[PDB]
Amino acid sequence: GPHSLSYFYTAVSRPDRGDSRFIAVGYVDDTQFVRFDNYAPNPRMEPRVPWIQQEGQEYWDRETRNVKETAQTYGVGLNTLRGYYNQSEAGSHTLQSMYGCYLGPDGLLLHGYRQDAYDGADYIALNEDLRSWTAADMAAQITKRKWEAADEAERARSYLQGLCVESLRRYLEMGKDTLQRAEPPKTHVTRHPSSDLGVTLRCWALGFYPKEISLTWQREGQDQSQDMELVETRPSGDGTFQKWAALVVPPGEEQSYTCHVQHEGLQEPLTLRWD
Amino acid sequence: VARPPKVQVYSRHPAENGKPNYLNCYVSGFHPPQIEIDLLKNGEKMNAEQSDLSFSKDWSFYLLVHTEFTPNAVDQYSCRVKHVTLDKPKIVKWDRDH
Amino acid sequence: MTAHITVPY
Repeated sequence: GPHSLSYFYTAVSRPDRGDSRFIAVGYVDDTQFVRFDNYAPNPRMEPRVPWIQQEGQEYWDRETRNVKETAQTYGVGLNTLRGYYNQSEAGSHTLQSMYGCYLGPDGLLLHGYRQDAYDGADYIALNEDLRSWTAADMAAQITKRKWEAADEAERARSYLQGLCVESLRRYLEMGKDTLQRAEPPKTHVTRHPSSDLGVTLRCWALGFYPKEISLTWQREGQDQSQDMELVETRPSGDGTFQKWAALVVPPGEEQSYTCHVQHEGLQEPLTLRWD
Repeated sequence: VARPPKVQVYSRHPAENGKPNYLNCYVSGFHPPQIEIDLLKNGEKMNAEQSDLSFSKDWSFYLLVHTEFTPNAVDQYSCRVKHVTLDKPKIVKWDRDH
Repeated sequence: MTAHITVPY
């Protein structure tokens, strides 16, 4: 699919510590490349993959200054929404934002987004046209009126159509070996006798990137799709992903079942079979 | 609204006894974000790394807790999660056949 | 690079 650059902000009020904690994570596609955490030593934007480490100190300085000011805004924001909702000062609350841009075939913005949630429920979002906002409730209508008077949607649109895709294109270049060269899955099938009339076959896909993948089981042509248990794709720990898909088959037959693997790192769909 | 965590425990590579590997406990789908995730070796807490707090497109949070380990035949690994939605901590045992 | 996000709630 199209490449993307996205940031994820979580602000949490911490009345037990007298402040609020602000964390930001940045992603290119499925790769976390930066983080900020103001409970960490010397809060700052920090690298989390090798290829962003080639940015010079002014890049880090600007990202740190900018996110520190955002954390400030979100600390007051938690204060303000607590008032909108008539909530007490003793409890902890959550303000989240996600925003990002997808890259079109011309190097321009394909589509982008900016959305907020308060205590895990949608609060306000920039609409698809990047010129208007949708407020979830009467509280977010207050925020909406402030952002409209400040012409915040134009600021969003400009960022998404400009800095966001331009930064994306630069990151895609610096991290080409991982962001633009897919790593195919390493695949194997295991067999577990599970009952007198059933054997469990598990098809593994390990160490792949990007995270999108298709694993399916098929006996001589038709796709098995009532109950083949498939785990949620999960991180490997090294920036790659893993997944498996399992189904129960009669002991007469394991050889007759085929696991099919679709991933961008494979020139052609892969088939795997018995155990 | 509070959403309970979903928990997967697994090795980075297929486990073989005596060969160094990485133990992962992937915790996802939860809200609020305060949570306590421990990898346990024979019931005792391991030193482990925890990823930076992130969240999915449905706003639910996820974290990866991981450490290096070398699986053998006797040692038992699990990951234990505490969260406001859980009356008792959620314990998921590591099974090399995941 | 991050956006300028400082307009009050």
